[PDB]
Parts: sequence; C-alpha cells; structure tokens
Amino acid sequence: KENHNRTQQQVEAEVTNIKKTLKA
Amino acid sequence: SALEQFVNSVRQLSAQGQMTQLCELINKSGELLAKNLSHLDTVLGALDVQEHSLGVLAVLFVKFSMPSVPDFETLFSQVQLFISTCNGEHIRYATDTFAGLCHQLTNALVERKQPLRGIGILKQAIDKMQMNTNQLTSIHADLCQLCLLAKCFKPALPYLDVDMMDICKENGAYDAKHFLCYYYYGGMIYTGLKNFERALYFYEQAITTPAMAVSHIMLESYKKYILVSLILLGKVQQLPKYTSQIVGRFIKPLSNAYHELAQVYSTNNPSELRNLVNKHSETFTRDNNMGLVKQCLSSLYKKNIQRLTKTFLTLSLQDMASRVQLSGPQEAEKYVLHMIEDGEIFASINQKDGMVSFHDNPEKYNNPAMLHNIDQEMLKCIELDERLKAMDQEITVNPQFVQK
Amino acid sequence: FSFKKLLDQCENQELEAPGGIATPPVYGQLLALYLLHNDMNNARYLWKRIPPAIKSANSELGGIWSVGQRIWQRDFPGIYTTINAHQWSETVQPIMEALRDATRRRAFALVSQAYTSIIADDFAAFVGLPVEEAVKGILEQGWQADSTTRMVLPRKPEQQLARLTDYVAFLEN
Amino acid sequence: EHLIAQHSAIKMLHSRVKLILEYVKASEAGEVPFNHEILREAYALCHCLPVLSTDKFKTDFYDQCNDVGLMAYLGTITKTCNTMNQFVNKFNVLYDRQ
Amino acid sequence: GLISARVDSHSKILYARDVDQRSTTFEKSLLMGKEFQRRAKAMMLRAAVLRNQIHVKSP
Amino acid sequence: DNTIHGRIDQVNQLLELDHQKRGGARYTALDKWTNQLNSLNQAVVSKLA
Repeated sequence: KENHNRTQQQVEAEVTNIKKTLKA
Repeated sequence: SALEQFVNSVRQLSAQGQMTQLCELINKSGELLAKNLSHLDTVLGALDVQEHSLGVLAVLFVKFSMPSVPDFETLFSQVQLFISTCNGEHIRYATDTFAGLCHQLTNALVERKQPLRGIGILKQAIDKMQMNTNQLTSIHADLCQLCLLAKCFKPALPYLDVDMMDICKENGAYDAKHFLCYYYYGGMIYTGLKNFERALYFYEQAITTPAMAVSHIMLESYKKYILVSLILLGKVQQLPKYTSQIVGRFIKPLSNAYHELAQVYSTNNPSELRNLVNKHSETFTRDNNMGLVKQCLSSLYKKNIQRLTKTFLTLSLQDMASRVQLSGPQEAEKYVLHMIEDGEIFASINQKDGMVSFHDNPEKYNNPAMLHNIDQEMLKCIELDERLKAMDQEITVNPQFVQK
Repeated sequence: FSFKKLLDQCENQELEAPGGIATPPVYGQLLALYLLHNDMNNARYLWKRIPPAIKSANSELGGIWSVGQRIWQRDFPGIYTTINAHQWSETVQPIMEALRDATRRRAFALVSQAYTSIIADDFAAFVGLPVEEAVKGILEQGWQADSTTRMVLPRKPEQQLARLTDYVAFLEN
Repeated sequence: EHLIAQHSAIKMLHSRVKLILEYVKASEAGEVPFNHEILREAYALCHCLPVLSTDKFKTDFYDQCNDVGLMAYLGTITKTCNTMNQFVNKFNVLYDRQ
Repeated sequence: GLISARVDSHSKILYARDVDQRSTTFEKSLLMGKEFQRRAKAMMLRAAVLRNQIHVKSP
Repeated sequence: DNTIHGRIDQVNQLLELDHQKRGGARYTALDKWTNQLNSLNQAVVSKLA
C-alpha cells in the first residue's frame, strides 16, 4: 500500500511540474 | 589509401562516445567502398568486433549480384561470427542496416534452398536487436519463413508464444509487409503443428491490419482463416469490429469457393461437402491449402458425433452409423475410440451389446487442482492489468498529453 | 528421464552443428525418438525435410518410417509387427525397447475407459500378447473376465495465505 | 486490520497450549505431584485432533474455496476492464488523427 | 430448447435430465475469462500498430 | 395444475417429490455478472477503432 501511494503521488508531482514548466 | 583515414576514424571515434556522428559518416557510403575490404574486416574489430563491420557487410551482401561472388562460405562465416559475437548496445543505434543484412541473408538462403543454416543465425539477431522480448522486429518475419520453407517448426515456438505489445520502428523502414508476413507465417506454422486455437488468432491479427489496398498476403489469410475457424469451431468466427472495410469489399468476393464451403459446412451433410471439395478442386489446390480442406470433411463427422451427445444416453453402433453416415458399425467403433482417446467426447463402448454409452459428466468443481487453474487465470489477468497501468502512466506524463 | 536430454541433444546437433545436413546416425536417432514421445506432427516434417540422398543410401531410416505410419494410422498390431521386423546398431535398440513399453501401456490405458466390455481376441491384438497369456495376466489387476465366451470386462482403477493477501492488495490497490 | 483480530485470538490459544505442554513435561520429569485426572484430560485433548477430517469435509471446504476463487477472478476481470477503459480514453486523445 | 430429456435407445426410455447450475456457471465464467484475455491481447497489439501507424499504401 | 411438486417414475412405478433447494440465488447472480462483463468488455474494446 505504501509503495503504491508513493508511486501515485510521484506521478502526480511529475505531472504538476510538467504543467508548471509548460507555462513558457 | 583514403580508406585508411576512414578505418582509423571509426577506431578513434568509437570507444569514446560521439556515436551520433558515427552513424552519420557510415551513412556517407563510400561508392562501393573499394569492395576488396575482406582483409581489413578482421583487424577493424577491436574488442568485441565493432559497428563498422555492419556497414561493410551490408554493402558487401547486396551488390545485387554475386553476393560476394563465390566467397559465400567465407561471407557466411563472417556474418555468422559477427552476429554471434557483435555484442554491445551499440548494435541498437543502427537497427536499419542490421535488419537489412538479416533480410539479405534470408533472401540469399531462400534462393539457394538451404533455409536451415539461417534458423540458428536469426535467433541471436532477434535476441540482440530488440529491447525486450515483447517487441516485434522486422526480423521476426524472416525466421518464421526460414523455419517454414525448411520444415523445422519447433525453433520458432519460443518466438510465437510471446504476446507482442510493442513494434520496433527500426529508424525508418518496417513497412507493413513485415507485420503481415509475421502474423501469416506464424499462423501457417501453428496450423502445421495442429494448434488451431492460436493459428486462428494469428490469422485474425493479419486480416485486421489497417489497409486501403488489396495485398496478396491478406487474401491467403482470409482463405485459411475460414478453414481454421471451421476446423476449430463449427462456424466462421466473426471478424472484429475495427476490421478494415477493404476486406469486406474486395477480399470477400475474391474468396468465393471458401464461403461456399462454409455454407455447405452449415447444414451437416458430408455428401454435399465431399462433392464440393471435388468440384472446386482446382481452387483449393491452386491456393496450396488442399489438405487443410480435407480436414474440414473429416471434422464434420467428429462434429456430428459430438452433436449426438446432446440427445442420446445410449446408442446402437449400427444405429449410430446411420445418422452420421459412417457406413458400418465397425468403422463407427474406431471413430468413437479415436475421439475418446483425444479427449473430444465422454463415452464408453460395449462390444457385447455393441452399444455406445454417453456419460456427459466430466468434472465437479470441488477439486484442489481446479483451484490451481483459477489461480493461474487470475495471475494472468493481474499481470495484464499491471501492463496496462504501466503503459498508461507513460501516457499520463507525456508532454504532448498536457496540451490536449 | 534420460531420453528427453538425448532428444534436445539431437535437436541442437541438427540445428547448429552441421553445414545444413546432419549425419544419418543423429537423423535416424531423432526420427525414432520423436515416435517414442508421441510427437507425430514433428516426425512427419522431419521425414519430409530429409534430403533424398540419405534415404537412398542409408535405407535403415526408411525402416523407421515404417513404424511411424502405424502410429499415424493407429494400428496396434501393425506397430507390434513392424517393430519386430528390422534391426540396427546400438542407437535405436534401447529406443525400440522403451517404445514397446510405451505402446503397450498406451493400449492398456486406451482399453480401460473407452471399452467397458471387449472380446479377449481383440484385447490380445490391442495389448500385443497371445490371448491365453493375456487373459491370465489380466486377472491380477482385478478385471473380471468371463470364460466360454471370451468377454473380458475392463474395470477402472503451502502459501495460500500469501496468495489471498496478494489478491486483496491488488483489488484495493 | 482484519488479520490483527485473528492474531489476538490465536495468541490466546497458543499461550494456553504452551502452558499445558509445560505442565505435562513438568509432571513427566517430576516437579509437581502426579495428578491422574489432569493427565487423562490432556490425553483426551491430544486425541481430539485432527478436528473432523472426514471425506465429506474436504469437499464442502473445497467447494467454498473454489466459489470464492471464482468470485475473486470476476473481481479482477472487472478491475482490469476499468483500467482498460481508462487507458483507452487516455489514448484516444493523443493518438487521434480524426 | 423445448424438452430437457435424453433418449435411452436400449430399453427405449426417455429420461429427464437436470442441468447442474454450479458446473454451468463455472464453465461459462471460465470461457468468458478466456475470451476477455484474448480480446485484451488483441487490443494491445492494435494499440501498438495504431501508435506506429502501420498500414499498406495503395502504390 | 401446480398442486403436487413432484415427478412420476414410470419404469419403476414411483413418485419422486421435490424437497431439496440448493443455492439458486448465488449462481444466478454469478451468471448475470459474467454475462454483463462479457458485454462490457466488448464495449470497452470497441472504443479503440
């Protein structure tokens, strides 16, 4: 359970970072 | 003279990076490269051979004539040694001339009619060119033909039991011919070993290829699809919804004998089927699938006998060999015995009374071994879902899939 | 046991060892050993791919593809008759010494659930023994014969807790 | 959280079987007066195992196991269909040319 | 599906049969699972070919 | 006329009455679930045309 939610939160963080850098 | 600069460059450009410019200068050709290079090939292979050997051999092999003249044994030995011990991930930087070299080797072997030496060569080339084992390469269509023209079906089995989930782009090339040929030759191989359940799947994956023109590799994948579906099942299976409309417009009218054969193999009556096989004997033997058609005629009897189990609990052998038209209790005895031995029917013979007793009671699901079956079928779906999630997260983070 | 290792050894020596055509010893060994494992689909192609020069020179191989057809068109008396027809060197003698046992066990397993009452004369041809010798040896296994009519009646003879946790952890993610 | 409710009841059965075993060994080697009644009831308790290993039991037990296995199989098929739909929806956005 | 019966053509007796609900359920569920896995593999291959844009040109 | 819940046995001159009721609601539910998944899967797959 811990590994699955860490992976999900990391994917979400990567997507958020991509969204932020896309504003260029 | 000038080649000495070219040979040295690959010596110094390699083993230190600069791999982008290496493929650039390899693509600069050399205008037949002074074809007498057979001496410099061995020395250039510092460490585990090299990459420029691929560039030399690709030019050597396709001189569109006299491969390398009668240097064949030496050329074949060089190709075999190179492919066996090319090593390195560098061979994946140029999966455009590697596939070309393998294709040229396959064509030469097929022309020279020794398609058995190359089965061992295109087994390391596949193993040392794909990222993982679930990736389809253009070489998969060469092994499945080499091991089909030279009846040796078992070496290809490890490469046909993998469910492919990715297709190599090969940095250009990879026309649809390779994809169609792999899924046609695999179906032919599986049919030859009497594995019809997966032969039908392999043929279906070739018919449903996106198309806009008729190709004579999809016609002889519908003609055989009909027969394999009539052998494995009692009817022609329905092609998937996303099937290209070209199959339903020109491919279908071109195959009219086989649809007629299915029509006769829709009302259970071997008398008309036997006549139809002979009336259309020219078409069935011109397409080379004569022998896969007689299997349908032999399977009609085995289908009728199984259909007897849904109505009868005990039948007489003389009486049984009058509804399935077997013409003799003695032959019906062996027809039932063969089906019992193959696990197609559940019955028992009584030679005293001469009667066949149908059991129709295979299994009650209270076995600790059926739990193993459910466990395996659950594990396969678990792995499938994990794969789907894995190649879904790779799209969720795609920079292109944030703007749309 | 040991025959599977021999089989894969001949397969490897057929694929990579020769320059396209292998020696008649390994060719015939593979052909005869395919029949032992009941792999007629592969044996037919092995016979079809043999060059038409070993066949006309080493005729003994043509003998081996004389047992095979008998397995192909299932004919137990044909199998037993043809096995006892030819002979070769010490390469197929132990092959057709386990093939005999395999065929005789296949016949016994065949007439144990397909037939519930069979003539003793037909049973003798099935198993491959003389009728008198067959009936006397039948009675030990418990199959009840019936004399004066020769109608033998064959008679039929650790981490689960981890797996369930793995399924639960998957369903709930 | 379900396995802990079954981890606190086995821990109570174990800590009693262990005490009974210790008392039996003490009576054997000699530490307490030889009481016949206790050593007879312990024999009966030992003879009580296994608990109902009849042939009809290991058909109902396996019936239940197979029923739950099939239910689990269908649950995984449904979850895989949901993942199927999610991936297909996410795919027909990027690689759409119509 | 009009009469759920089986003919015994030795003593000429028409027996009434009863379908086993549990066995039928298990059989059809296993068959559905097999078909679903086949369709899943086919769709994954279709996704690969669509992603790579493999088709035969009219030329 | 739905008054006796049984069936006759002619060859043995019997009357077999219906008395046992196995689980008929769990297997029907499982059949409905299987049949509905068989259609949902096709509907999902056909979206990738």
